[PDB]
Amino acid sequence: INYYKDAASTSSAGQSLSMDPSKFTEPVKDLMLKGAPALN
Amino acid sequence: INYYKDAASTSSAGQSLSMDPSKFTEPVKDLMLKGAPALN
Amino acid sequence: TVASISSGPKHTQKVPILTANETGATMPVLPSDSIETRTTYMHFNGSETDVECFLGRAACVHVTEIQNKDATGIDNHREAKLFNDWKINLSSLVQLRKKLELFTYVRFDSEYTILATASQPDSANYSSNLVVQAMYVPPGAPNPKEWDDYTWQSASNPSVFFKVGDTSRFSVPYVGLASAYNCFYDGYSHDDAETQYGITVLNHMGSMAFRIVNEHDEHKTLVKIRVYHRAKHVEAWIPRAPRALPYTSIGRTNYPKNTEPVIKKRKGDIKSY
Amino acid sequence: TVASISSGPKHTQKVPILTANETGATMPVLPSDSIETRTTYMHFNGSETDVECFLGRAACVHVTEIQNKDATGIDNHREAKLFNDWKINLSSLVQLRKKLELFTYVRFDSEYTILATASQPDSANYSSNLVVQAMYVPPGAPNPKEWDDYTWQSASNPSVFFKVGDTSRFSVPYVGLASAYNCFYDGYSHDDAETQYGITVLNHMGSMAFRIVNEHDEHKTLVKIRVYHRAKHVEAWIPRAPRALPYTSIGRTNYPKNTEPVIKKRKGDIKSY
Amino acid sequence: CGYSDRVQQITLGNSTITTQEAANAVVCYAEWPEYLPDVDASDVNKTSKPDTSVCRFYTLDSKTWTTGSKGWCWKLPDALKDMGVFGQNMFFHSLGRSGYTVHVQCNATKFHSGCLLVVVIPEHQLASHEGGNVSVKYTFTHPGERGIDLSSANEVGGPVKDVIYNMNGTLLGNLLIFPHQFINLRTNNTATIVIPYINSVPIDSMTRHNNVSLMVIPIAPLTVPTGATPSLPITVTIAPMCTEFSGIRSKSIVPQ
Amino acid sequence: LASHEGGNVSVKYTFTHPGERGIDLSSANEVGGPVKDVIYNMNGTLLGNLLIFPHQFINLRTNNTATIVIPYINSVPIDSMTRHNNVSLMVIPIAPLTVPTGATPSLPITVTIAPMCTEFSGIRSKSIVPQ
Amino acid sequence: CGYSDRVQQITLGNSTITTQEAANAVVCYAEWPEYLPDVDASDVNKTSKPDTSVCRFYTLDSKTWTTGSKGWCWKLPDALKDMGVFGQNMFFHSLGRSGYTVHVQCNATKFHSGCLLVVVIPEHQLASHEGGNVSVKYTFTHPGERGIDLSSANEVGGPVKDVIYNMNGTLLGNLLIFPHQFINLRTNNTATIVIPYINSVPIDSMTRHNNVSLMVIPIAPLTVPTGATPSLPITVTIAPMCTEFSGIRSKSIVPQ
Amino acid sequence: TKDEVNSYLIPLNANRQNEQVFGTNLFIGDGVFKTTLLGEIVQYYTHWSGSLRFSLMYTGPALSSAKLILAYTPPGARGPQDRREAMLGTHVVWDIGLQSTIVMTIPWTSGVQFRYTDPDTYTSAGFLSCWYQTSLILPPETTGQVYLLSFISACPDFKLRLMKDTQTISQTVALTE
Repeated sequence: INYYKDAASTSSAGQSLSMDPSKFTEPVKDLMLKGAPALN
Repeated sequence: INYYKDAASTSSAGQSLSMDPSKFTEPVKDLMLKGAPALN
Repeated sequence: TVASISSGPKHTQKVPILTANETGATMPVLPSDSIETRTTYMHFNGSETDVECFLGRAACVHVTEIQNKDATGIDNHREAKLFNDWKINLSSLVQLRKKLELFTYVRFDSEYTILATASQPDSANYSSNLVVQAMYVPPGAPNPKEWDDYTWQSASNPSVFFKVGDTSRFSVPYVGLASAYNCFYDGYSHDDAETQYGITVLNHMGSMAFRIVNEHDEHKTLVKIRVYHRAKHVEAWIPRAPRALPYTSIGRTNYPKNTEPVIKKRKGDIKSY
Repeated sequence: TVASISSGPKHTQKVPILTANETGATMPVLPSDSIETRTTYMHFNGSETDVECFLGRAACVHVTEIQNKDATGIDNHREAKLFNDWKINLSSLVQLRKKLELFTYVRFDSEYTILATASQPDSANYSSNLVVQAMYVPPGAPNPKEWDDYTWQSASNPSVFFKVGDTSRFSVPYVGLASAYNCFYDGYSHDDAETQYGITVLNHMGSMAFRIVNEHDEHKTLVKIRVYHRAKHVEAWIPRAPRALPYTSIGRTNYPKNTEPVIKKRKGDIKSY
Repeated sequence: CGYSDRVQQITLGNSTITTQEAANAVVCYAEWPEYLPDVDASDVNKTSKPDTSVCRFYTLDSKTWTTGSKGWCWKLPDALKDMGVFGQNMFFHSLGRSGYTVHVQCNATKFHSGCLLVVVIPEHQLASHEGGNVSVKYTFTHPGERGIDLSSANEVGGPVKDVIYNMNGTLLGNLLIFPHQFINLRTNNTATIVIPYINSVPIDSMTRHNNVSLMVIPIAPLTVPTGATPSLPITVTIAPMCTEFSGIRSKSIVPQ
Repeated sequence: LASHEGGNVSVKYTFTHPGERGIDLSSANEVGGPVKDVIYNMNGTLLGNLLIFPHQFINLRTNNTATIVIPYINSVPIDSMTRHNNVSLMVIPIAPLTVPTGATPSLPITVTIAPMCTEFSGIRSKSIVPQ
Repeated sequence: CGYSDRVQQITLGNSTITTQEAANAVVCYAEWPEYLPDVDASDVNKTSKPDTSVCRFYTLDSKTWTTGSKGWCWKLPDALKDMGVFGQNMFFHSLGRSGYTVHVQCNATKFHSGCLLVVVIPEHQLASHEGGNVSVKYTFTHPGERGIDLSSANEVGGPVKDVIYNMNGTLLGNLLIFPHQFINLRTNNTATIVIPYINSVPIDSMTRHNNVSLMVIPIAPLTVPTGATPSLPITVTIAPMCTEFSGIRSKSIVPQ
Repeated sequence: TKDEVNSYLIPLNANRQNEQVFGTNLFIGDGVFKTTLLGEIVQYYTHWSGSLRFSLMYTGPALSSAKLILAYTPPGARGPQDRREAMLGTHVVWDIGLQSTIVMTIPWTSGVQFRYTDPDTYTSAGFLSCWYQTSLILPPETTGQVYLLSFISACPDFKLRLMKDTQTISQTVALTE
């Protein structure tokens, strides 16, 4: 329960469970599957 | 939730979303439409 | 909410850019009327531009200084600051007075915070645990004469007891006789060739008399009581021109002689940037 | 959540251990791809590794020292510390500055805690019951000049009154003009051969002017005000390389000459353990 | 379907004004004057409505607009407190209520140049010329049909006449926030402003308290053609409307 | 980038905005140009940590041409393009060039950039830069 | 239902022109400019459309209309080949395609007399002053925003400036066959002519080939009132529209 | 030298071709706008956004004719020193006739979502200038200069936030009756 009206008072959001490390680990145009030759 | 009975204790009303700048910008008797000649 | 609508080239007989200000109307000409604009959104509500927030934030609006000492032998107490009284006026501080004067009529329940701090420049081994009595004085209530007057009972006069450093917090419903405060009163209280102009019943809300009730210690404790005020339930009417010249008095728009220029003169001719 | 899957001997043409880093991709090779692994579970969520917790814990980010004394005869007050002002910057403390610089853009509503402690090294019989006024100064607000300036009214400037030792707690929504703070600004405020690089509108958030409002006691009370900050509603973008060299300035990635090595040299050849 | 927006006619009582180069009339705050409803009345006496007797166009003495004129200021209902039966209904009571339909007149040829600022300033409490804590004396702020000429010399008890500061400490350029109209000699020669009753109370005194103040401030200086008279007459005509009075009383006694 | 004088020195607009010339990290520093210590990435970060950014290695044995599609990265929907450079391209030789015996100890590196999804707003009197 | 045919507003890009005494705009041959359709294209490269960047009103240097002025002539897109990014899109390609919305401006009072002939002559190949078989040199027919002043002295390589013969051997009275408009100081002060792309090909060069030529020829001599300045400024404003370019190329190299 | 009513009167001169009328920056929290209602309201805030409405009204003789071009120069480029440089940006050609007032809306052209109210280089709003399109022609028997009245107003898309204390009013002695 909040005691104030404006959003500056609300508490933190906790944790963002929506993870997606692909944008940083595999920022490649063509799809690369584990095991298959990276270049062919 | 309020902790007191009299209206001097209640909190502010926040924001009055009901706006009407026409009374200050167009306080004219006859209606003036944008684009049409102001005087004719 | 849409901010700017999409508009391409315009070749028509309707000229939204041409008007006549002699009518006194401000045509709501938008950027899409003069140029080619794209679709944009506001993403803004304007909660901080409302009169309730513009005028409804706590701020200092008056201050005084008093002492709590052995008052023996001081015939004139109040004038010696054994207790000081201040006529409630929202026109003694300028940075809030201007915002209040931006309109002609304002209706609000008030919020007050009385800030007192203990101090001893002279030789004093400690700073007492004071208990300040703050008192509201309605018109007619006996304007006290001494720090120990028959008024401090506060049977009808509101009283608030609290220690120095910590502040009182009492709300006041709108105490005006009209539907709002006469921010401008182009009128006299009555018809006399010797009456005061502007300052009338609408202006006088009473006064706040400051003191301490604790019996004296061994030294003078020069107390400076700063008063803070927030406006609540603010409603405004008849917007006016912004204040340009400063003030000299309360409730009067009178200014001094040879006042300084307010417009920032250019460096060069009118064509300079 | 499964941590490691069960995998036995692998004799196939698919070699998950061989790849080409020239593509810039990091193949998510797991332990089951190189050895024989058993079925294991994570038993871990990662709540403390989120940007909201990594950057969202209260910490000291600035500090100053001031005094509250008989200010008579001190023409330059602010520069004599009768009140001190600090430009809000999250880049003056290094242990939080590095965590903030780990990303290029950060959006957050802030939380501030102003820690003042009373003290008297010189002869002083007691430590006053101070009431510190903390004031926010937006760009344009009159940068006060004296401890008793026309600004402390705080009608539009936010003010927070509190005693020394106890702290204020006010929240600030994200006050940037962009969608986040420009942790790195590879750009100038404008096109001039004499403008400052990096430090621009995105950097200046205003400033915090510290003082005490109580009238003076009989001695100098050198107050050191330490400021603490927690980040709220933290969102991060464009992760960057960790900070290696230290700082000398705020908002600038400039470092000193002949800086000390950061890599821990080995004891012996590359073959030592 | 052919008409004109500059040809206007206003008929009140037995008076009728005609114009052919008028600008769109301004209704202050888009609120026409209306009689005080019962839901807001605080006094107990019944109000009298001299509808036709007092609600008519009263022409005030014309002013001379020269190249050096600073402006003119009029107070209401003070400007009409010496006009026929309206003045008597105003004095013989302790209070009054009425709207106003201001009509400024300034005609010229297509060769003259200049612009007048006709603005209504509700509660125009003027500033004194002595400063400090000096007051403005009732004998000056309530001239009557005379008005206040901002180009004359200041007298003890009359407010300051610095037209730049609007006689109250506000800049001239900021008066446009109030309901106003410009009389541009090239486009307009007659201004019209319908003024309702503006006050914080349902009823207030009409002798000691002036609700609104009319000002005619030349913004652009009058530039008459070569060989023409450097003067143009400005005639101000005000017509009360929705008039009310309560408590017929022994005549209100003003100085003089 | 970081300045070569330290303390609180700034980097002058005349250097960070070379044009097609780019910044050669092997040349001598000039008054107003940032430091060219490739190890510290000219900003105080170690070379080994630049891999967090979108990058690609041109390994002469495996790859000879790199391609990186760069979108618009900024905290605002639109920003200046003359005083503000959104991204910076760097070609840092990690492994030293070891040419065979008798070959020229030099290899040409040609950088080709193609704008895409271009937008401009407010056709204005020419932007005036120094020189 | 009340409007006016002389009050017109044309908004293109970020530029806006307003007028209150304009004549019915002339659309050359009742054909508005349109983008080149695929059914007629002969080149293979795709066209770029700087719709907002170049399609805006570019005001050219005003001319001085005296009692002895013969007229002025401008070539397009030559008149705008030094104007911002349009000039660069024109040079850095081998060809270009775009329409034009010409707007001539000449204001005066009701006392002045005179008539200007604003005419668009597609393919206005001018005549040389030496006769025989002499040619006109590229350096003159392509002035730029300067235009061709028909009252000046002839230079080697510039065409003849006999306004009577329209600089091409045709009489002035016969130019009315082309899309034109008269700026009659008593009736009109601003002319507008929407010029589409006129050429025998779907696309042609824009640097060496000027599709249309704008001419302002005073027909009736300027008769100013007694004591007035014997000069009136003529401001020509042209706005490209439906612009197209193909084959971004090394800058087109012109002399100088 | 001192504040006068002529400060709001933009002087115009007849028979002037390709000449500037006036020039001013668009720092609504300083300069000529510092004293206007819009500027006074903006000074109470630190951030501002939206489009501004700039209007000029002609007050000369009715038999006079003149064409003016109001040009808005977005930030990044210097103030226009000539008409050909001013007309390249957002401009509106004003034909003075029966309509005595022009309304040129200054479009919001900025990268950042909000500009600072206090004069700042990074958040500069640009420049505003006016030039003589063809000339100013006065009728016979008329001499002297004619004046324009310039108006400033905010568009319905205007924004303000982050209130702050203004620097247009001062006080050094608490007020008594």
